[PDB]
Amino acid sequence: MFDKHTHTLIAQRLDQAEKQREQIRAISLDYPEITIEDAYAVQREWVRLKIAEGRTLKGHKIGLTSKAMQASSQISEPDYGALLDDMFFHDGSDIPTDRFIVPRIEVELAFVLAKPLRGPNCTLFDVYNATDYVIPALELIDARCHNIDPETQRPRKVFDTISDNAANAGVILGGRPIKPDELDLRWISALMYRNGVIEETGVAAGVLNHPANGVAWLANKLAPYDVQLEAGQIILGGSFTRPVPARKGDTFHVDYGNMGSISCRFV
Amino acid sequence: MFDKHTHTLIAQRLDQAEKQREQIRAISLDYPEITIEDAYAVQREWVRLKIAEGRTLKGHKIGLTSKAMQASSQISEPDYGALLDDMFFHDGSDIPTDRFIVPRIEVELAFVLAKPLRGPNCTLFDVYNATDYVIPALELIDARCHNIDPETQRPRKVFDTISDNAANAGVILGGRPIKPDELDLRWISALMYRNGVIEETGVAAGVLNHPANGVAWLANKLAPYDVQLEAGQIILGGSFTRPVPARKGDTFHVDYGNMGSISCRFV
Amino acid sequence: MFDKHTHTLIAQRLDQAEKQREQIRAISLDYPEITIEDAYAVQREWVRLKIAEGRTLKGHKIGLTSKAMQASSQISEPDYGALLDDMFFHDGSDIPTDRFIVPRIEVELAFVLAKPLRGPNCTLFDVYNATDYVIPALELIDARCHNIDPETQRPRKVFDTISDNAANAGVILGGRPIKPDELDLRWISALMYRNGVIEETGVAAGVLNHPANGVAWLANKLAPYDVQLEAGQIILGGSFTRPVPARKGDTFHVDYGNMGSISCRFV
Amino acid sequence: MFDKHTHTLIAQRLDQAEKQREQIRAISLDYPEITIEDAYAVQREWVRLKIAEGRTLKGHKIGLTSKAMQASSQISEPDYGALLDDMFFHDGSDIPTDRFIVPRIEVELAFVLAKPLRGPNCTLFDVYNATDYVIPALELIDARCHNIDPETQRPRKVFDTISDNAANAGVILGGRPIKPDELDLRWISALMYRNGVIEETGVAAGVLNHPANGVAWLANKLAPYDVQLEAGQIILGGSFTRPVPARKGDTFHVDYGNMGSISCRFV
Ligand SMILES: [Mg+2]
Ligand SMILES: [Mg+2]
Ligand SMILES: [Mg+2]
Ligand SMILES: [Mg+2]
Repeated sequence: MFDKHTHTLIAQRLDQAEKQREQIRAISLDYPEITIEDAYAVQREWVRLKIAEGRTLKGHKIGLTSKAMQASSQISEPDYGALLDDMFFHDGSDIPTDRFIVPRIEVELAFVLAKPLRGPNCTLFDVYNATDYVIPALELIDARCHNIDPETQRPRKVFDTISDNAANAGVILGGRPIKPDELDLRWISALMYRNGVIEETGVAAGVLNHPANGVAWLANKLAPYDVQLEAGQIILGGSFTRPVPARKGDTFHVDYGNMGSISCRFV
Repeated sequence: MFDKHTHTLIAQRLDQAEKQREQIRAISLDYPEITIEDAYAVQREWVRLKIAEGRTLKGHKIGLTSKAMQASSQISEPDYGALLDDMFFHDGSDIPTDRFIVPRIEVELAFVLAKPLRGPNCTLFDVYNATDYVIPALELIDARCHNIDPETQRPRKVFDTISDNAANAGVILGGRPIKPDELDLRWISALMYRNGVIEETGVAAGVLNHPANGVAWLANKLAPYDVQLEAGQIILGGSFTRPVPARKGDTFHVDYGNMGSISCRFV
Repeated sequence: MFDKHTHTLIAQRLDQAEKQREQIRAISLDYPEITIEDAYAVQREWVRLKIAEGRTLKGHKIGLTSKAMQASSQISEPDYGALLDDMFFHDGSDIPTDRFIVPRIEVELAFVLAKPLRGPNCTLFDVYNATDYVIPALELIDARCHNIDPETQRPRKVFDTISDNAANAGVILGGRPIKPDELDLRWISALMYRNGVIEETGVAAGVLNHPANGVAWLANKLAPYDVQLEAGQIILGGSFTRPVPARKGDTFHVDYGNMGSISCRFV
Repeated sequence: MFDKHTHTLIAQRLDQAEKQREQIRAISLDYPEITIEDAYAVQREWVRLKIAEGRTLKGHKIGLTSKAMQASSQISEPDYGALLDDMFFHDGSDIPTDRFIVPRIEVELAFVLAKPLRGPNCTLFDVYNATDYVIPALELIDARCHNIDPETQRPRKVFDTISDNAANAGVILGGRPIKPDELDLRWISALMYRNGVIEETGVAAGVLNHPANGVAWLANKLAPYDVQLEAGQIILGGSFTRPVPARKGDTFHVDYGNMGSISCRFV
C-alpha cells in the first residue's frame, strides 16, 4: 500500500484527465503493485480535491453489480464511487457531450435517504427503514484511463475503475417517486430507447438480486473510514442494463412502465 | 443464385457438421458470392433432408430481432428458421450437452397457432386472431460453422447463420399458457439464471417493439414460396436477452414472473 | 442432568466434529440419561465457545414445527438453535460443500425484529408488533452426529440434534421483504427446485398453523434463562418442506411466487 | 409377457382381494418376469370385469407425478389407472373405512373434459382447449397387495401398483369449479388437515411442473390401445402432497384457499 502522497499524485492526474477530456494510461499499468485499498484511497483523494474546488457530496453509486463483470475483474464484490452536485442533470435536459470523453448511459434505481445508514451490520431492512423515496435514475459513466487491447481480459482494470471514482460522470433522475414498500422493487423493468429505438431492456432484480442490496453493502464498506450514508443523500443502486454509448445528437428515452420515464438529449 | 446441386451440397455438409458435432468452415468463405437468397435456399434443402430422414415440421423461429444484431450482421430485417419435432425438450429436462457444439440459451415467447397465417399483408391483428396461446419458450441455439476460421481468422457472416437453419437446435416450452388478450405482451419480463446467478434480464418489447410482430413478418416472408404458418404450429418470436452459453453441469432457470418459469439441466 | 464441565466437553467434541467434517457418535448413546435440558445446555456451551472465537449472535431458528416431526422425535413441542454471523450466505452464492458433512436445504420465512421479544406471555400479536420485516429464508442444516451408530446401528435422537445446535449450519436470505401486515403470511407458498426439478413444495401455514407462532413460542422458551429475542435479530420460523440433500454440483432455486426467490450453488 | 388368460386370472385375484379386504402376495413376487405392459394388461382386465358387473368408466387418474416418486418406483414416467362410478364420494361424506384395506388420502386437481383428447401429439394446449372446468379433488388410494412380503419381507414393486389399478379406490370432488384460464393453475395450493392438524401442504406445480401436463401425457399413453379420453370424463392429474393414512374416526379437511375446500370423515 502506497503513502498518501502517491494517492494524491494519481488523483491529480485523473483530475487533469477529466478537465482536459484526455485519457491517461491505465493506473494499474503505471502502478503494477496497486491494491484495492490504494484504489479507494486514490478515489478518496480525488473526491477531496473536487470538493475543495467547490463541489458538494450528494450521494454515492454502487457499480460492478453483475456477477459476470465481477468474475472478469480482480475482485469478488461490487464497487462504489461518490456522486457530486455538478454530476446531476435535469430530466429532459440537454447534456453537453463536450464535457465527457467516452460517455455511456446506464439504467438504475436511486434511493433517497430520509435517515442515515451506518455500518457495520447494515442490512436491507435498515435500507428500507431509512429510504424516503425510490426513484428511477440514469447514470452517465465515463473513463479517464485508456483501455488498451479491450478484447483481452485484464482483471486489474477494476483498480483503474475504482481509482477513477468508479467511472462516475453524470446522473439524471426522473419518473415516479415511490415509498420503498409501494411495490416489489425486484420486478421494476425498463426499456432504453436511443434515437427512437430500443437498445437495451432489463429488470431490477439483475442488480444484486434486489436493487437495494448494494446500499447496505455500501454503508458497511464505508464504516471503517468513519463515514456513513447521510440523510438526504441519493444512492444509485446499480444498472440493470449494459451501458449504451452517448454521442452528440443522441436522444435517450427510458421507459420504466408504471414507474415513469426519463429523457435527455446530448448536444 | 447458385444452382440446385450446390445448395444440396452445402446442406449435406451442414448436416454432417451437426451429426458429428464437428464445425465446418464458414459457408461465406468457401462461397464468397453467396447471397441471402442462396442462404435460404440452403436452409430449405437442409430442412428437406432432415424431414426426409424422419423428422416433422412443428413451427418456425424469428431471430436477429435486435438493433445490435441487425447492424453487426449487416442486415436490415430479422431472419427465420424451421423448428422440427426432435428439437423440443420437456420443461425440467436433462439436455445432452454432447449432442451440441456451442449451445447457448435464449429467452422468448412462443405463439401456438389455432388458425393458419398467410401473407402477404399479414398483420399483428391477424396474429392475435390466429393465436391459441402464448407460452414462455427457451431457444437453444448452436453453430455448425466456425465463428473464426482456422485458415484466415476471418469472421462468420449472416449468410452462414441463415444457411445453418438460423442457428436452430433446441426449444423448451414451459410456464403459464395465456390467451393473447389476457395481458399486455409487451411488458412480459424475465430473469435468466444459470447455476443460481442472474446472467441476463429482459422485457418482451425488446423483440421488435412487440413480441408478436415477428410472426406477422414471417408469414409475409413465406408468402412468395406458397408457404403459410399452419394451425398447430409453434412460432418463436425472438429473444429478449443475449444468448447465454450452456456447458455440461449447468442448470438454467428462467423466471418470467406471473408468466411462470422454465428450467433445464445440461448433462 | 450433567455437571457444567460435561456440557462444555461435549460442546468441544461437536465443535471439532464441525471443524474436521467428521461425525462423532450420537451423544445420547454415550449419555443414555441425557435430558432435553442437558441438550440445550450443551448447545449454550457450544454457542458460548463460538462467540469466544469471535463469532456474533445474529438470531435463532425454530425446528420440528410439524406434529409429524415432533412424533418422530418423541417430543411434544418444537426445538430451537442459535444463528451465528458466519452461517449467513448471500443469495446466489457459491456454497463450499467441503465445509459441511451431510447438508440439506429447508424452505422458511424469517422475521426481522425491530423491537425485542421477551417471555413469558409473548403472543402472536407481540410478534407482529415487534417484526420490522418478513423475508424468505433458506436454512442449510447439517449433522455432526452419526444417524446410524457404527457399533449398534441405533438411530440418532432429538437430544443429539438439540445438542448439535439444532442442526444449524447455514442461512440464505433472499426475495421480497414485506411488512407483516402486507398480506396473509399463512398462504405464502414455495416450490423448491434442485437441478431444475421440483423436489418439494409447501405452504407457510404448515409451520405451526402460522409461521409467526414459533417466534412467540421461542421468546417464551428463552425467558427462564434470562434471555430475550433482541432487536435486529433474524428469527427463522420453521420449514414448510422436508429438507432436501445438497451435493457438490447442485443448484437450488426456491420460488416463493410473489414473495420472490432464493438460489445458491454447491461447489 | 403373459398370455391373456393369466392377465384375467390375476385381475380376478385382485378383485377378490378388494371384495374381501384381504391383501394378496405382490404379483411381481409370484411373476418375477412381469413387465409394465403386463401390469397395464392386468389393469385393463380388472376394469373390464368391473364394467361387466355394471360399473361405468368415469375417468382416469395419473400417479407417480414426482421425479422422486418415479425414482423410488424405478420408473422414468408417471402411471395411470381407471376411475369407476362407484369410487366417487360426495364432499362431506361419511366414508366406510371397512370397505378399504390401507386407505390413504391425496390432494389433487381434476380436469373435467368438454371434448375428447386423443394421442399421439396431445399437448398442454389441447388439454386447455378440451377442459370444461378444473375442480379440486381428493384421491383415496389403497393397496390390494402386501407391502412387505409375509415369506421374504421383500417390498411391493411398481408392477404391483399398476396391476392393482394404480392404487385406485375413491375420489372426492369439491370446492370451486373454474375455467382453466381463470387463474394460473400452477400456483393453486393446499393445506391437508387430518383431525384438525396440518399433515401435509403442497402447490400444484409439484405435479409435473403444471397440473395439466399429466392429462396430455395420458392421452398419448392410451393412443396405442385405440383408447382416448372421452368428453365428460374426469381426469385426476396427480397429488401435490404425499398420501396421508386414513383410519376409522379420522376427519379430513383440505383447504385449497380461494379454490375452496373438500372434507370427509371415516366411519
Ligand atoms: Mg451505475
Ligand atoms: Mg431465438
Ligand atoms: Mg429450519
Ligand atoms: Mg392420485
